Amino acid sequence: GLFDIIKKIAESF
Repeated sequence: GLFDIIKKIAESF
């Protein structure tokens, strides 16, 4: 429940 956010950060840019 963390890296997912990092993956979203990736979808953000």
